[PDB]
Order: sequence, then structure tokens, then C-alpha cells
Amino acid sequence: FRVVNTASGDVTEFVGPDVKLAWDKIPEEEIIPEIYYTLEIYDSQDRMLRSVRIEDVYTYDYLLTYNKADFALLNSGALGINRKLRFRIRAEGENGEQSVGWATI
Amino acid sequence: MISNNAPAKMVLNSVLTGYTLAYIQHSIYSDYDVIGRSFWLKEGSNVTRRDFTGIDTFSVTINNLKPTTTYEVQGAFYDSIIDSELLNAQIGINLSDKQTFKMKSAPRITGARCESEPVDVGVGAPIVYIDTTGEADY
Repeated sequence: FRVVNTASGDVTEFVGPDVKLAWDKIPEEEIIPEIYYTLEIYDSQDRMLRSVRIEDVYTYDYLLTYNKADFALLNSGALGINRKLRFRIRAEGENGEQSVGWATI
Repeated sequence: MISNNAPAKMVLNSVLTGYTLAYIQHSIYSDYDVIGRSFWLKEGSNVTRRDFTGIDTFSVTINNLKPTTTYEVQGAFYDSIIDSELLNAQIGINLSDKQTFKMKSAPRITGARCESEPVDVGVGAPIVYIDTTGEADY
């Protein structure tokens, strides 16, 4: 679970206008017919947004339009962008339960 | 842990004034995501936005300014995160504090004249006396 577009000097910095996010395929996904990872996004304050139902995709991009147009206005009540972010993904069973725990940024 | 950083607000070290061109010395950006720098002039009645591509140099040259018009300068670097609409809104830019300077006046000639001394023998050498009102260095 890593941010590919992280800046060279600082790992905790991403240069790109948007956030492009990638992760490795979970092991033992072959036996299970379907696994969808649930990705939790937060802000400087712990605010739930952009909970995405994703199947068979190992890379997610959080576009600038997806960032400011959708939830910046929704939460802040105005166009003002949000910069500080937290990410949290966890595998989910198609029929069974989810994974042992969420994955750290 | 992952986070985004707005460009640090710059400080306009100095501004040299020309009655048509403006020279400004400003600090250097310190953030990787910086893509360009922008400025927000103030004619006193209408606000004009000017930006220059590239951040190679510490100086800028604002052109097409109204002579004999004081202006206020405030601007900062905007990174790839900042959008054109957001830049127009100037919400997350964190611009620099404004600074007021007086824009010089172009030269003008107050009067035109020419006089010469009468001479007993020979010819009086023509001379031109012309009185100006400008403030240009030369």
C-alpha cells in the first residue's frame, strides 16, 4: 500500500495535482472467487468520504475533480480544497468476512 | 502520513519602478509541487491578475501598466494542486502580503524655444532651449 506519485525528497508528499494510489494484489485471492477491497479516505479530522467498492483493480486514482468538486464542498460547505489526507484499505469477502486488518498508508 | 503542502508564501524583497515596466525581487519557492508563480496587481479600482511561466529566476518584469498609477503587489507560487478556478478564488494559495509602490511619470516638454546672441561680425550660432517636466533618469 504505497503512493506512487510521492515526491522524491519527501515520502509523505505527492507532487501530482491528484493522488494516484497503488497496491499489491492480496495473496490467496485465487481460491476465493471474488474479493473487493474497501478503501477508506479521511481528512485532517477523521471524516468518512470516498468509500469505494473496487473489484479486481490494484491501482486507484483520486482525481482533483473527485477531490475538491465532490466532497470538499460536501463537507466544508464551500469550494475550498483539502490537502492533508489519510488512506485506509481493507480486503472484503464476496461471501465471507473481511481481512485481518486495514492496511497502513 | 501522506499529505499535501501548499507553496510557502514568498516575500517580495524589493520592487524597482519604471513608468511602463516593473521589476520585483522575490524569494525562492521551497516546495517540490510548485509549477508557477502568479501576481495580483491593484490599480485601486480594478484588480488585475498576472502570472509568469517558469520559476528559474528570482526576478520578474510586469509589462503593460498604466503610467502615473500607484499599484499594490501581492502574489505567491501555486503548485500543481492549485487549479485555475481555485487560483482565481485564491483560497488555498496563501499569497504574500500586499505592498504599495508609486509608478513613475513619462517625460513631457513644457515649452519649446530657441534664442541666439546678435553678433557684430560673423553669424550668431543657433541654440535650442527646451524646458521639460519629466522624471526619467536619462
